[PDB]
Amino acid sequence: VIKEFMRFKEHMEGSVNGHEFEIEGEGEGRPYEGTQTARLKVTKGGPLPFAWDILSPQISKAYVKHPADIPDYLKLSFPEGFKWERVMNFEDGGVVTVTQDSSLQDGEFIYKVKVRGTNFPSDGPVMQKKTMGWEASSERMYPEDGALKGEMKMRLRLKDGGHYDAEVKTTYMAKKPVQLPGAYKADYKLDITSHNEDYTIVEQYERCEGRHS
Ligand SMILES: [Cl-]
Repeated sequence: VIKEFMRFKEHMEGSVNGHEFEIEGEGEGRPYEGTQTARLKVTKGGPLPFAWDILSPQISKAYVKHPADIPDYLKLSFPEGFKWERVMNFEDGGVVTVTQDSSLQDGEFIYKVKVRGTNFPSDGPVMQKKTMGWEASSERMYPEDGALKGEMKMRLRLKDGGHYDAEVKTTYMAKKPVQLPGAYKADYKLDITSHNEDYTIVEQYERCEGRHS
């Protein structure tokens, strides 16, 4: 059911520091090569009053290149699919938590996402929009408690020139008990490839590849 080319559709709804929004997206990629692009639009509550960059990693692990000998748990979860839940703790006390459902219908991946951001300082780089995308990330993947966990430190580049840091923990759970992998790493790079002024229209590109640790 996972072809060498696959599209996806995404609906995200959320709030950050009280500001409500919805985003719709359509994307496409090559799941066995670890590569994907997407076009996204803010459909309600745009222009966003905070950094797009805190949303970009919430907006697709079906598209991770896996060697032969690492069970690709997330592809094997389809057509039913998988749920994930995440928390990002940012250095200045900001917090993002995400709940997500992924499935496959009519030959395309369907993503349904709920995002809540809170406690970001008003004078911070997130509410002031002073960020400049993510550095490459390596996610520590390991089985625990019948689910696949991931942990990562992410570094958001700052326009003034430093970095702004977040510690991340996610639980990924297939809807049927398909084969969990052993411990490994997933190397990411995510790039914003286009945005309009106010970031109500945004394109992204991501590559991700798994490897033994
Ligand atoms: Cl169908």
